[PDB]
Amino acid sequence: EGLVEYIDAEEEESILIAMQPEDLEPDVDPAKRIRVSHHATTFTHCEIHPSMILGVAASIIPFPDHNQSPRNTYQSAMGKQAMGVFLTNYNVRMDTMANILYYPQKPLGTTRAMEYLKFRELPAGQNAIVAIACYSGY
Amino acid sequence: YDRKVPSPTGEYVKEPEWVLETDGVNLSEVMTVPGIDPTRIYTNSFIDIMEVLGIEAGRAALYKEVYNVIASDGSYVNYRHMALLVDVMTTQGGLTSVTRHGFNRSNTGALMRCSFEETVEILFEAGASAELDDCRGVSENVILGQMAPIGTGAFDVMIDEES
Amino acid sequence: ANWPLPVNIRRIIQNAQQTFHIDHTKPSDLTIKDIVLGVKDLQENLLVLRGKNEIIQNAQRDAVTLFCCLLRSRLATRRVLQEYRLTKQAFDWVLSNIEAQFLRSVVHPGEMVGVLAAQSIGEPATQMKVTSGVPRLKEILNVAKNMKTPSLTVY
Amino acid sequence: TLSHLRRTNTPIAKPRQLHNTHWGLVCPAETPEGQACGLVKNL
Amino acid sequence: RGNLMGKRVDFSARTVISGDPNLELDQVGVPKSIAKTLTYPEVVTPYNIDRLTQLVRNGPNEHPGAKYVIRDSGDRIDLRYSKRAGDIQLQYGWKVERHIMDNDPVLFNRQPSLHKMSMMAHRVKVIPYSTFRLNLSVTSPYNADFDGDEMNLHVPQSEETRAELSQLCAVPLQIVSPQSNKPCMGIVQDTLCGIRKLTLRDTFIELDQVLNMLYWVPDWDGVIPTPAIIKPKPLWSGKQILSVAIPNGIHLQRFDEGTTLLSPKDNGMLIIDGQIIFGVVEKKTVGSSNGGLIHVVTREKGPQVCAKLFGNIQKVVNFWLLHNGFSTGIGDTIADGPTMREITETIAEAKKKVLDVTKEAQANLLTAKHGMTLRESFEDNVVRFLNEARDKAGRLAEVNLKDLNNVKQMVMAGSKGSFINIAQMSACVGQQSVEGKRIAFGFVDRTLPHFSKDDYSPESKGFVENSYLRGLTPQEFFFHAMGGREGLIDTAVKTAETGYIQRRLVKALEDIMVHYDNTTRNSLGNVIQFIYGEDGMDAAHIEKQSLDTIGGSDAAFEK
Amino acid sequence: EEGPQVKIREASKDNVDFILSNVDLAMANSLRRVMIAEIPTLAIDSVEVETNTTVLADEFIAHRLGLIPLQSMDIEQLEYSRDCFCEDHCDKCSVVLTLQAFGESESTTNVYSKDLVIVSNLMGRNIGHPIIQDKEGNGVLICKLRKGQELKLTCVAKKGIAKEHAKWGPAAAIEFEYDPWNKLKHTDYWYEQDSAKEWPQSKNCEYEDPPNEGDPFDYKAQADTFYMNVESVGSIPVDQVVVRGIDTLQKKVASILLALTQMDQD
Amino acid sequence: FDMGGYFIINGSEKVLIAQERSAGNIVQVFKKAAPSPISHVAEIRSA
Amino acid sequence: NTLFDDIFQVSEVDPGRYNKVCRIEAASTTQDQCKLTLDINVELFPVAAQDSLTVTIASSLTRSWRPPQAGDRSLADDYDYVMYGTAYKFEEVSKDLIAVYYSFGGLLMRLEGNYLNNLKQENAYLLIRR
Amino acid sequence: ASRHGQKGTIGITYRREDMPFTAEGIVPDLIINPHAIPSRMTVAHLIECLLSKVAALSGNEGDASPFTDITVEGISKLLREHGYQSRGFEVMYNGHTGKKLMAQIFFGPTYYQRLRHMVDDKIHARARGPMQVLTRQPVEGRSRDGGLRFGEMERDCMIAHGAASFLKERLMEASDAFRVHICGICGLMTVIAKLN
Amino acid sequence: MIVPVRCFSCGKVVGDKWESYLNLLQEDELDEGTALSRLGLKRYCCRRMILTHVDLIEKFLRYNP
Amino acid sequence: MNAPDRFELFLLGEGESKLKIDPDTKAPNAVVITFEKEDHTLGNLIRAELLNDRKVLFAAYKVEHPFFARFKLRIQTTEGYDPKDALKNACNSIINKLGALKTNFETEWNLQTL
Amino acid sequence: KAIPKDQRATTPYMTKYERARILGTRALQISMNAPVFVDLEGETDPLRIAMKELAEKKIPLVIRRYLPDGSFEDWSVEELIVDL
RNA sequence: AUGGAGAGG
Ligand SMILES: O=c1ccn([C@@H]2O[C@H](COP(=O)(O)NP(=O)(O)OP(=O)(O)O)[C@@H](O)[C@H]2O)c(=O)[nH]1
Ligand SMILES: [Mg+2]
Ligand SMILES: [Mg+2]
Ligand SMILES: [Zn+2]
Ligand SMILES: [Zn+2]
Ligand SMILES: [Zn+2]
Repeated sequence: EGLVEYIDAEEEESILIAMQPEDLEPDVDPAKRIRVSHHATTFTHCEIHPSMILGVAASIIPFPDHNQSPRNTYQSAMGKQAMGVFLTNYNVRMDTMANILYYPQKPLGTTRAMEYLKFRELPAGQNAIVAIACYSGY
Repeated sequence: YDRKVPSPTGEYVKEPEWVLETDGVNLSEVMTVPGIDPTRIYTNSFIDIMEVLGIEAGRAALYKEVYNVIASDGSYVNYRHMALLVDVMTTQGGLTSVTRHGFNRSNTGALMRCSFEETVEILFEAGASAELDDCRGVSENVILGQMAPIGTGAFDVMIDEES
Repeated sequence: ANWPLPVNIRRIIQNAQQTFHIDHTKPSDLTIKDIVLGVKDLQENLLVLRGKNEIIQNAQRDAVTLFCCLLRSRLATRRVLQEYRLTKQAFDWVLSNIEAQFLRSVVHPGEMVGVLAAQSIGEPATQMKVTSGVPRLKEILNVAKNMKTPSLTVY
Repeated sequence: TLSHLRRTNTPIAKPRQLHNTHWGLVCPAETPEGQACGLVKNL
Repeated sequence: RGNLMGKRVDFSARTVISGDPNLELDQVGVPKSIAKTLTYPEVVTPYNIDRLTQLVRNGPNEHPGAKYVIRDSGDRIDLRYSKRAGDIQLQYGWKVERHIMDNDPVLFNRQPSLHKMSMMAHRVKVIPYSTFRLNLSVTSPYNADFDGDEMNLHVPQSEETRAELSQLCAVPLQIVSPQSNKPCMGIVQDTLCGIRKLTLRDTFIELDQVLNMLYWVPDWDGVIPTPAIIKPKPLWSGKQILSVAIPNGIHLQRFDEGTTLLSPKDNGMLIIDGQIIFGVVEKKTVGSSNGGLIHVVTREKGPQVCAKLFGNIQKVVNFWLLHNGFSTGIGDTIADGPTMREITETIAEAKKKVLDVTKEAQANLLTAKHGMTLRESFEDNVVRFLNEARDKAGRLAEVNLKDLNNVKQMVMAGSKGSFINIAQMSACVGQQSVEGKRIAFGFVDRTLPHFSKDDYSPESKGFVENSYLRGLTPQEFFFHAMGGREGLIDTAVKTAETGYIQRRLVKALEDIMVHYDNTTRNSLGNVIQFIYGEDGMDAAHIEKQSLDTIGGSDAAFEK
Repeated sequence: EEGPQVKIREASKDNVDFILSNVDLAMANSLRRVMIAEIPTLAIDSVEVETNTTVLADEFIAHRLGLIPLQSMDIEQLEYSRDCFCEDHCDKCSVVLTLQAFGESESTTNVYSKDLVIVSNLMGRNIGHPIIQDKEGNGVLICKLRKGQELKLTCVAKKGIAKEHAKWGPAAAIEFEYDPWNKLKHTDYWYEQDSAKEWPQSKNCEYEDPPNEGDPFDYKAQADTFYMNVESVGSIPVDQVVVRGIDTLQKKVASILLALTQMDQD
Repeated sequence: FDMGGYFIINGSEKVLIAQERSAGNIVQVFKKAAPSPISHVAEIRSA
Repeated sequence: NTLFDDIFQVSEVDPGRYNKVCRIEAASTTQDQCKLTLDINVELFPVAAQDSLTVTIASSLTRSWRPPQAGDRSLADDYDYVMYGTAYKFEEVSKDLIAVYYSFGGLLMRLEGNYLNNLKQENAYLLIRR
Repeated sequence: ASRHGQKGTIGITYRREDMPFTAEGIVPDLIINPHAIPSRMTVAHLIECLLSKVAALSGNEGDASPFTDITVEGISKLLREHGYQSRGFEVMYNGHTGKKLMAQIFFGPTYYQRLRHMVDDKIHARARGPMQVLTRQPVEGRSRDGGLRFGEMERDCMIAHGAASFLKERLMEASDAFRVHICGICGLMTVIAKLN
Repeated sequence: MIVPVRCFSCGKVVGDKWESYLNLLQEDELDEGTALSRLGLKRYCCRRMILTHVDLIEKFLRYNP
Repeated sequence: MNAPDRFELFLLGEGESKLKIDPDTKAPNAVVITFEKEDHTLGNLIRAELLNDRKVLFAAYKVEHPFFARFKLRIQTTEGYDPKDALKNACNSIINKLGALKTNFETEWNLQTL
Repeated sequence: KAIPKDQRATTPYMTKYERARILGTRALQISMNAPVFVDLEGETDPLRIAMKELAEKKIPLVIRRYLPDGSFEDWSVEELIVDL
């Protein structure tokens, strides 16, 4: 119906993308982040949602925009090393080695992208009542 | 540039002078220009210092450069180490690189030099020129599996009847 | 002025005015000969090289020149008798202790300091408008015919 | 599994740096560390 | 290179490492199984025949025990399978391969071995669980954390070689390193933050806690020090009870900034006769600095006393911190309202300055600096302005922080953190840069498809007004991702080239040593230095002293 | 009585909220510790699985089986299996209870704790019966069976301490708070602006008097009044939890005293 | 939950990693080095 | 016996980023050439502005510190605020002005006077009343 | 590891008695050191802790999506509404003594994940074992019960120390050692040593 | 897998509350918060134990073996 | 794999006694007692109760390592006062306080509802 | 050839390598049940016994210090100074 | 054994 297009980088070279769909409309909270006003007009395309710039592994990171980038990278690398339920039929497959978490849990802090990655159905970790403190020094 | 200068009263006082930095190097002709101090002129190219002023000035410039690279990161290494490096680079007569083209072309033992970079060709040419090995190189006794004459093995232990 | 030197003198002095519990309101039982000739003879025992020929002796005095400068600067008659007011016993103790600590500070023969130097240079390099750091160090060690930033500093 | 099934390999000026054109096509965060950094990428 | 210069060896082990606040500096926590596996041959002598008989009687699987028994003929008796593992008469001259036991000298190593401090001799203390355990003051010369780090251990197989380990490669002997003529070990992390929190003038300790801390010191004389406060309540100070860890005859003096023998801000450091007179103790003192306390105690009392000092300080400080507590929350990264406002308006006036300079440059009114392009001068100006902006907002953020701010406390202690962390977390993370320059134009005359062509504005070329507390925008996030990416890349490249350069350096000055005439030579006898280091002094026994003859006026000199 | 005092504020089958007066901090804290760990309780220690064609693994089920709360009223007149002279376990130290389940209907056949059947002889001792605080009367859900899935096993419950395993925990979370007004100043409050407005006000503030600003710091004061709330899992009643706690602490103190008595032997 | 997109060889699940390459039939001009005799090179990979 | 005794007038109180210890600045109400700076534990003995504290230096009232028992043994004080420190510096401003530096577990003190029997010794009992 | 590149191994394990405890009686399932925060700048860890706490209490699912207008201030407000410190702090008591702690502890739910690597899968030790066939040196790998390679850098370290005897021991008695016969004329391994 | 028998943090039994939780959710049509509140799960750790859990045994029972 | 048994935290080993009283060589009339198979639960209590005795000069306890459930307890009293007597009296004090506390809680519980 | 007992230029102080070597060799001898020339006084560890035997200068060994030219100087353990 | 993939500091 001509509502959405498929754009590669070469064609992306000659377009103007709006970051948010609210950047087409013509006192504030100090808490929120500082966002530069749209000084553009001739938009041809608009972004679906910026969070789509990430990959599958990076979409599991809570508030990745509040972290130093190499930390997001490290988490992206270590997420593939976490234990959980990799398949529902794990008890009928003869894999060389498979680890399945005893009691998986869907994280209290989720991403809207986690919905499509089936992470809340097949999680890889538990919510630990954590404490940041200096105790025994161990 | 700011600079500490001995005041006629005694104490060192900051006396700021004007110094000309330069992109481009040709020490052979710049120092002979009437107008500047021809005894304080310096280049970051120690290779030119070695050619123009001599091998000792080249040593000082080399140490200055290495020290500058080390201290550039705020670090600090004691003098004797860097000095040892620069000296072993400059004792041959010129600027001996720290590569297979530099010190590995020396007159040391065949095994020692063959234990680094080019191995087979070294053993070949050494086997062709009939070279004698002193076996007082560390890596050589390492190969031979002997107590190398280094540190604890730099001396011999014997007995003398004093009982 | 601040430079790495073998024996620390300050700690020895402040240890001297603690070991003997000297009061700063009492005339020292020293002599001009005691201090002057004492230090002058102290400089004789700071042996780094132990040869008998002239060459080795010259190399010796050249090797102990700086530390002797520090020694004379710190153990001046005025400074000894007024700055901390040392006694005879305390002074002899200071001299002997300085000698001993100096003889301890000598490098031990057999010390593989080549590898030690190479490691002492290579290790901090891992923790790293002209070119500096690892590429510049690479240039220096390779003796680059063409350096990325040739500069001429003219005074 | 999801991550491995959507992987990009690169053989051999600055092929390791995150290029601007990678916006929305390649993940800016997910890449192996140590050796094949920037070369191996994920969609 | 693979079989002669370095070959695989027996009597070796490797495991995941962890810290233990109750282990000595020269000790190593060794798992029981490793203690059962690794073995040492011990000749049967009248001095130890009983103990050896007991160990053989225990055999393997039970520590302490033995693995094999070698006779005179050379026959090897495998205890775990032999029919006579219960009845053995140990003859004099026989060897007994026993399990590794306590106080055994072993070589501890962590790759990459960059210097001699990467291989140090430790005393074995066999413990349960499967982790190599080490002190928190040996972590630095090894350069090791506990996020999965593994280390290797080698066992000597004769008396002379374990002597070589215990008399040369010992950890206390490696405290003062000849690399930077300074101690390479010190108090860090919780012990540092704790020793900072303890020596405060507000920190007072009542009777019971004082008694416990005192008893926690192994070298405690058993003499209760007279409390700084008598009436109304007998209270001690952190300094006063910390002094118990410091040996007698220790004199430390260091003036920092406005230190006038009274110290209104309680800075500097004065310690007399093993008793701290005044000054908050932190990294400048208890750390691994040149004139640090560790250096002093090491060169004065000895390496053993200094290691035991590490022990005492650690035990006491960790004990006090255990019952005091210390944390870190997001609240420690939150500046006041007006502070955040001043930060915002600072960034605003910065971007305004950039706007003025840009508009000036576009009108061809800009004058190029001598030796560089108009464009280069512009870039330099904008970059410098944004840097001054991040620094301004950063200092504005640091000033606002209280003394009770945990992050600021860790910064003060020197435990972990710095100014830039405060700046980026609370104020502004600043400008992103790749290859020394700001984010260039991947697309034609623009960095992203979300900008118009030719947009040299800060928020375009990769400037981030937002802090980590507020959150980054998509563009800011991507630019930051580019920068970080380059970080990882040049990191890998750096460790590669540094590794190679290090190898070359070592292979170059391999056979260089000092002979018995203080002459630095090589395998050819070629003199490098007639006198090593041009003075003949070892780098370890050297301290930076002031030559007060070279400075001052001639009048003051004469006076 | 004569020493410490107790003022019960709330009481139920699961919880007891009270105030402990005239006591040293160490005694209260140690009492908390004993209540948490060193109280004897009966729990599943052994599991003999005959047939297991369910989804869950063997020891996976054995785990939650062990974690099931059992009656531990007369646990004191039971004996440790390590103390009993019998082989393995008997009826004077252990309580054996079988478990047999099998999918029957097309729907999912649930397996709870009510399906556990006491087999061994209790001989008049109130013990072994799995606590069911459930409304429907099912209890802790062990697992779920399909249609043809079967689960046949037999558990052996032994006397143990929560210091050995958390499955022998007679209590859940013990609430503990002293000096709600920080008049002893054992805590230096963190803040950004106001230290009082940011930190909420405790419930136990109503029982004590607010500090007057016209008063200096009371340095001679100690920790006397404590506010506790003990919660029981169900195995042992709350009153019996705290009573057995006190009696346990007292018992081991008395054991140390007895050791002191024994060390006087020639 | 298995998304597929792989093969099975001898019981082993195999995945074909997408191989990145330069686009063919593209005209690109490159500036050559300084010691090089040629200054610019206009090349195209014909497919 | 006693080493020093005088009545001072508190002229300044300074809580330099502290909340339990305030540095005090007082002057002698007898000698116009005498002054005193002294860190005080306010949480125990509060010292407001414009107060007149009675200050005393003593040598006694080494061995370990036994339990108080003030109502059983010889306390030799009945003051309000007592401390124990160590002299570490004897500075001489002029011939008519001599200053001494005591350290009470970190709580420092500078006493400037003229006429003294204050020798470098561990013995330093500072007693303050009213 | 958490979900922010904050990895680390278990140093030790404490029972609930020794563990610190809040006034509610809640004990931390895990204790991490504060020092692993400022030098790494993982603010989103703390933020996800706060959010997970609020979402836990309120019984909802906290939205931790990347680019949203969810700020620490609103989350703090919500947490304060539930009767807790808005910045995630909690007054805790030292489990050993029961005495309060001066500083309050950042306490709350955080999603952690047990990573791949475990100690018992990494631990290795060999007194002596199977050698290779070609070079007669200790075999390679843990799964083959092999020995650790005494690398060139290790050799360099032992040289730096001066322990020559230890170097020889590591290069003879530890690894491979051979007795060979040499002719006194040509000096090669031509000797046909007929022993016995 | 299946609902954990007891809470990790403290140790309160939470295994008998799962079905009742689901009943409070879909039958009485309440939010997760109130449902967890009626089940006597005051502490947010016990609350977490049920709120965070995903019943995966239901998908496991789909297979025929 | 290398983990010690759980009962090793409250069950005494082979040849291990409960208390190990040793003469403190540091200060005169002092004693260091080694408590086996016990933790802070008993140590903190005993130590805190030893401070109540005004004839006790010193009293401190410590767990030298959390791996092993044992703690050392140093006690120092006045001359003519054997420290073991102080320990015993402290213990009996604890016992009496706990007994009275138990009686009080029971009598209080006998007056409650629900 | 050799170097006479007079005009010896090498350090009279025993180097750390010399001390470690002597202690090592002596500890080896003791480890192979050799006659001890000092009172054990409770010591049974061959290394410690070697150390105590070093402090009393009851070690009948000698040190041959090589010179880079080929010459050598002899220094008995009894004559050498142990200041470390 | 050769060769290859991925991962850990
Ligand atoms: O190839 C590699 C990669 C990593 N490493 C090692 O791994 C460590 C990374 O570990 P880390 O990044 O988690 N923290 P750290 O480096 O200790 O720095 P800081 O936050 O200031 O405390 C680095 O310090 C290297 O020593 C290697 O040795 N080799
Ligand atoms: Mg680190
Ligand atoms: Mg690491
Ligand atoms: Zn039985
Ligand atoms: Zn021949
Ligand atoms: Zn709970």
